Amino acid sequence: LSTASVLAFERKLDPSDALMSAGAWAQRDASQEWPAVTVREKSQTVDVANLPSDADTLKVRFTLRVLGGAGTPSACNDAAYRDKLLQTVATYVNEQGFAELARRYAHNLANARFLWRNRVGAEAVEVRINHIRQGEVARTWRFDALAIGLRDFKADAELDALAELIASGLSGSGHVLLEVVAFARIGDGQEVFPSQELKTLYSVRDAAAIHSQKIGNALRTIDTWYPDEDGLGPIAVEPYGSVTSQGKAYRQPKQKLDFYTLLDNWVLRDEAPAVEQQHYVIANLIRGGVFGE
Amino acid sequence: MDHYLDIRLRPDPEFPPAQLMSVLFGKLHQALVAQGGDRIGVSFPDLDESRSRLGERLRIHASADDLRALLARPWLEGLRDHLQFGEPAVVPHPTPYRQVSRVQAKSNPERLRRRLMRRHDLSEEEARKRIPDTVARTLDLPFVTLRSQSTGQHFRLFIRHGPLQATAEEGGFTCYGLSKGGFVPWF
Repeated sequence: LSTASVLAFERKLDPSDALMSAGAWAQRDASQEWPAVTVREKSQTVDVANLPSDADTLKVRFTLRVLGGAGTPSACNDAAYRDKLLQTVATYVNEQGFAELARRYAHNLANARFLWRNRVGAEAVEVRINHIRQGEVARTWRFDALAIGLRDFKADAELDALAELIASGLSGSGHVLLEVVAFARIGDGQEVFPSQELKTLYSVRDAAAIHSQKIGNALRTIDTWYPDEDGLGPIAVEPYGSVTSQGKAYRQPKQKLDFYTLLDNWVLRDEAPAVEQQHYVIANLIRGGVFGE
Repeated sequence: MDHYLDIRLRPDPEFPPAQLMSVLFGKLHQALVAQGGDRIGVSFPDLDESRSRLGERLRIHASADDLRALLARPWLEGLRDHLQFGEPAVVPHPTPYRQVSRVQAKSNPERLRRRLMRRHDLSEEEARKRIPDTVARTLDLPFVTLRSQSTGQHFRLFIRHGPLQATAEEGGFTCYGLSKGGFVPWF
């Protein structure tokens, strides 16, 4: 028994694109007619986007979908490897649910890390999460992102309710569609940070915005299981876990922490690793990619 | 000065530490323009002049009351999880003294072109033949990229640490807190 030559996994947990609109505080629950940040070109030639003169808060809107069925690949060659992988993920999902993963994901969703440069230096930030079952909204969460730091995944009651909703999604028992709104008290006349193109700011039609993959790379920053050090915090879960800013390869394959090594020891060599490594493995399977030759 | 404070930056992978020292420098500049004062100096004990790097630790120089006024303001909000703090210490003895300086040069002379034509109102060919582009000087000083609040622009502000002296005399520090005569203990 060996691996398939090609193997690809469609992603679950699909974000949207996050457009930015502006308004002043205390209309945090009257935010329906807020105009958006338009981008302007000043002077080489440099595009620039600024907050309006009489507004200190930013409305960030995107949408989440949870799909489920994360063990099935989208393309596979030989059936023995596929059925071995399916029974392996069956033993994983029936030993333990998605509860630790959904807990870490709702923890990362509660604090507004998805404003990357747009979080630090803010007065007050707060998120507001709506479950939309039918065309109307069915439930509501509320978290202050300043309460939850960027250093640890904590515990809370409403966070646990969000986590069981996410684990209900990942188990395949229901459909999850979530509207995520964020507010951020920063001040007036400051520069906003949308995505940079290849210099121009990324824009939806007359409105600056955020790429979907930036939101996705934010939302999967749960890898707290690096082998060398762990005072670095959480990592965007990736095989050959690395970082484009710091520039170093954690879980390097000279060590036995590389994702493919854990995979072919679990599936082929039949040596099940530690449980947090199994959580990292299922997180990478949630992320998706190209696996094979 | 008489008292110093070393705050240590937290090891951050998802933001490179030059950006954290940039936003810390911007926080210090807006703090000094908010509170004022002329006897507030800066020092960085981990200067590597060979790679033109500033390091991981920075040191402010003020009195005790200015120090505990600086720790009693909301400029520390939002980034307590992003760096570590220090304690109001006495300077050891003896310690040598040096400088901190922002050295700018005529790095691309189009500013000199526009200033010379706003003053002289001559032809552009006169500004082309008067001073060439070889007046661009190159600097091996550590630099820090700061934005602005009014005229928003990323610019590298160089850091020059002066020679090692022995006695500190009277001198001030500007709104950027660099040495304009005021000396700081290097240790």
